[PDB]
Amino acid sequence: KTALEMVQAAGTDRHCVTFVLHEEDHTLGNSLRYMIMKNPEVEFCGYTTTHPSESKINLRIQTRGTLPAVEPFQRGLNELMNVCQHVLDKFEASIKDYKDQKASRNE
Amino acid sequence: DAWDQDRFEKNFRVDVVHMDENSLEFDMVGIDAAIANAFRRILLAEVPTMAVEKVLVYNNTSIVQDEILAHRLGLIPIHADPRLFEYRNQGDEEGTEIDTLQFRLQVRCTRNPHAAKDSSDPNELYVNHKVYTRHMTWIPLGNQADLFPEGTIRPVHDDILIAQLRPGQEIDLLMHCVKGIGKDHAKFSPVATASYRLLPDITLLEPVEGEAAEELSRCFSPGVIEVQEVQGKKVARVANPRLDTFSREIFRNEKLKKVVRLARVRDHYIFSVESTGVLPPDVLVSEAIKVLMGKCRRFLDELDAVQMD
Amino acid sequence: QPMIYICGECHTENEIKSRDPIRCRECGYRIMYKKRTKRLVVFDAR
Amino acid sequence: IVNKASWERGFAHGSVYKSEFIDLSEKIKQGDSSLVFGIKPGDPRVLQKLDDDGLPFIGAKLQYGDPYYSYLNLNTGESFVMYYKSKENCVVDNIKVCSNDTGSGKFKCVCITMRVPRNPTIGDKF
Amino acid sequence: MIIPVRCFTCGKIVGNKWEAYLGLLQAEYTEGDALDALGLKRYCCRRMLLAHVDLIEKLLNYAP
Ligand SMILES: [Zn+2]
Ligand SMILES: [Zn+2]
Repeated sequence: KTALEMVQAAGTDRHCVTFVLHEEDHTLGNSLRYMIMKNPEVEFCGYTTTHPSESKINLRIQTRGTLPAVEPFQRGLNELMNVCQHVLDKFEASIKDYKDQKASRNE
Repeated sequence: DAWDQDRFEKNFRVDVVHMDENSLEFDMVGIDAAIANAFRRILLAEVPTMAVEKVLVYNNTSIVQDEILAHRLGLIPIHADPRLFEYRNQGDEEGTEIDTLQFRLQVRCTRNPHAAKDSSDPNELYVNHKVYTRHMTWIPLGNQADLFPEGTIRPVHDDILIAQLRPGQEIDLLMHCVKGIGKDHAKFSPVATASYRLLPDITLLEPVEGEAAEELSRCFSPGVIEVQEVQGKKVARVANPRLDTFSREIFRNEKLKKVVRLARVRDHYIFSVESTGVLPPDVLVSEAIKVLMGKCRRFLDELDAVQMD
Repeated sequence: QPMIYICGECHTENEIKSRDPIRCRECGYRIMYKKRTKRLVVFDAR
Repeated sequence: IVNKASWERGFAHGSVYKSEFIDLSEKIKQGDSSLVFGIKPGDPRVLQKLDDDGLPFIGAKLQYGDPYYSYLNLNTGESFVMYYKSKENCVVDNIKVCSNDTGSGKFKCVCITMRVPRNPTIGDKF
Repeated sequence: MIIPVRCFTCGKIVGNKWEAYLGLLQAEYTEGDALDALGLKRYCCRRMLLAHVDLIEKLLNYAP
């Protein structure tokens, strides 16, 4: 019933793990790939969809300098939430400053 | 370079250009293509709506069939707010107050007695011969008469030609609206089309004068290059490079493909969100930003449930 | 009721019982369609 | 490659109209030629799936293994049944009852016309 | 047969623009101005209403 699997490199290596994100596509995995690549503790972050008939993405996160790849994945999720909350705030504050000039101009 | 959050909270701005009913056009300065495409692709296929799923016929004695009528009804925008409703749980044909809506399209067609002498105009000869979408009686079920006003659960347009009838010919069906996203079936998509484009910059590398400026003003879309007089000569300058359709017609001209540098401006998108009317376009974009967040919340919840330590 | 049938050219509701000559009882045209009644068929809108 | 949304909105939707001309003396032939379409009252095979005269309903969806017509030898009463032996899902569209060239033929010829929807699936050619 | 409720390419409701397009062509507009003045700006939306053979006014003549 869960919707994230983690597939290690050799059962012991925790730097490379390929996250299998169930019920996603290039909507999330292209913007996660954008955030995790902004982390200088990542040698390699890329994604692929497994097969278009399927509904999951593979996400290879490959960390240099002794970190597990759960930390760039969590940081790239929170660091995308903190993009979208701010985009939501500056969008709900420019719709409001447009309705407050459509109305309060000549009416 | 790393992700400076105060470089994003300093160089991001949404500039709304034109917003009215069932349309919106705005900017997003300073955002890369991987988040902008995520917003576009959640507007088209992941922001949910209500749409007709099951049709219950009795006496479809019409030329429009029993199947094409049902598919044609499913593509009709229903003006119920999606967020008040849940997904109908699977394997449940009968619905309840939370999941389903019901309409009823009951139209008979009978000959017109009056105002019909020696004419052939069809409105004067028949009554109910164009089944429009204002013929859908909302049959409220359970306790939905109290949650919603009299005349809010409604087809959006009320001018859509469903069928076309003749005397004797009847439609008596009943519908069941459900909730879904625009990936299960594209009758659930709330947007006409949501799309973005970069902002063009047109740079005159050389001062154009005289008979070449009027040639340059017609190689772009009407509105871009204005040709105004400055001491006897007709110089040309750029003016609203946003209007340029980027058709590259100036690179067909040999004398003037060396006096423009037609390119684009990085990360200066211009969206355009046209709704089908189910929700206004400023709530579709907010409920497109608020679905990418939920996709990011669900996976952090999964990681919190996986590791205990 | 018996099953209503409709003639092709004069449109009379003829009620063909199973033991008669099939013909329309006004004009006599031989092809006779069948009348659609009320029953529930469920079609998906997909 | 076809856009899926455009397919779901109605791009090249169609139909195909199977029409089976059923006679009960050119195909089924044992003796006395008393084969009229009919039901015996109280037959579990045709309960609420065929009409009260032996032909199917109009608008009724049919699948593989549904009753399709039921006819009645009037000499004894032994009503038979025949089942819909095709693969695809069909909808009964109109049912024309045909006499002979005079107009005194007995109720033993019919020509059931059936819609089959047949949208673009993968493997259909443009 | 009858006008589609939505344009095939992008899902714009064009299914309400058939009577108010015959009404503009009966009132002497050109088709290059009876489509812009209905708000069909993309050439996939214009396509649905310009090249449409409404083949149900010919099919209802065969009516009981
Ligand atoms: Zn007759
Ligand atoms: Zn279109």
